[PDB]
Amino acid sequence: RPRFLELLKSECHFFNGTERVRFLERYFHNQEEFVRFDSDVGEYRAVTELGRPVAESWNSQKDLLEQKRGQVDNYCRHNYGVVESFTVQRRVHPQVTVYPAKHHNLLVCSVSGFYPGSIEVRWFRNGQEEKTGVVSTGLIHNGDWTFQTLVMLETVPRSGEVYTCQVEHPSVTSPLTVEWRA
Amino acid sequence: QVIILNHPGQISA
Amino acid sequence: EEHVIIQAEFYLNPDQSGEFMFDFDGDEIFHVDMAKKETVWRLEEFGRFASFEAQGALANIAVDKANLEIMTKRSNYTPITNVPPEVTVLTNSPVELREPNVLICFIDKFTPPVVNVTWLRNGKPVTTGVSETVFLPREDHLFRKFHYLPFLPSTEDVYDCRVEHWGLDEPLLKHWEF
Ligand SMILES: *[C@@H]1O[C@H](CO)[C@@H](O)[C@H](O)[C@H]1NC(C)=O
Ligand SMILES: *[C@@H]1O[C@H](CO)[C@@H](O)[C@H](O)[C@H]1NC(C)=O
Repeated sequence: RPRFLELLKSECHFFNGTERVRFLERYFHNQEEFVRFDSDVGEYRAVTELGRPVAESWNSQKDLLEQKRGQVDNYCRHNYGVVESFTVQRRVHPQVTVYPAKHHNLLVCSVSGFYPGSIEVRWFRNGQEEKTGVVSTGLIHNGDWTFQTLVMLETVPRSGEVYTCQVEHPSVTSPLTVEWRA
Repeated sequence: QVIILNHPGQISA
Repeated sequence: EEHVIIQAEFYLNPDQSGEFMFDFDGDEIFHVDMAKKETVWRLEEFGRFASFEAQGALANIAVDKANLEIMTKRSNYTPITNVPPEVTVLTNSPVELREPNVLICFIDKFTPPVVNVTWLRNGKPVTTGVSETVFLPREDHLFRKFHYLPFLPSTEDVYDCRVEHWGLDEPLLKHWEF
């Protein structure tokens, strides 16, 4: 049978903690946003013609608008204060390991289980950074408040040389490194 | 402590 | 911008099913089990840090349902267009023989929010120890969903994440093996 979907997204955007907050209440019907309330404006605005009658009707209700105009404080800032300690301030250091991958084996640096997602992984060869000989999976979200990424060194390992994977992340004050002695 | 929810506007029929 | 908290909720007809969840920078804080009318925290510890009264979510869904019936009529009963998902199977960490790990089946970029997901190990449906997330939001308004299967690596096992969605003509199977 045909499907009909109604979606509502109430978004709270935070800039520098709760210094600047923007509240957006967005309505979607079958993937099409038709009307929204933006705290920067203070009233509902039709996104498509389908939302014109809705915005017009709701905007004539001062009581409703007054409630929505108070959400940046009563909803956004309130909730931020309630969850910030275990979300905004959540920090889980990454587990770093290096393993060879298949007559030569390229070195792969696995960086997993970390949070937040911002991270920088670099490869070094005997102290010199291999700035352009690296390929990665990019950032992978595990859907459980952790991320991971694989960073492979394209340079063929030479016996005698030392390769080091360096990881910088908000959870550590100095780079985490794993050395591989070829 | 208490997470507060935002309520949908009721579209007129 | 630095952080975003999104309260995402939906109602779907004719399935008569709805969901309600909070998202922080892409991760779920909690959702409400509509059937049990209870608050489900994504990570257990969250429940000792905050509280959410599930009933509020139920009342919201009732309103979304009412809005849906109205908007469906105003849009000439035009049905939603199916967008098939892309599926990726990966492990949460590098695989090692006698060290437990977790297989992740990531279902992405689809709508409507309805899917059948099955884990198969050597052709056997696995329903032990598995877990999954509710339908998560995307900035493009499509959905994301994760399924998990803790396992013990073995050169003798093969795995498949079988996904069904109305946007697909046949089941989509993503294979994985040590
Ligand atoms: C916002 O950030 C600026 C610069 O980082 C800082 O000076 C200001 O105190 C912050 N506002 C507050 C108090 O949240
Ligand atoms: C899930 O499986 C049931 C049983 O065959 C089927 O009726 C339903 O359409 C399936 N859902 C999807 C989206 O494929």
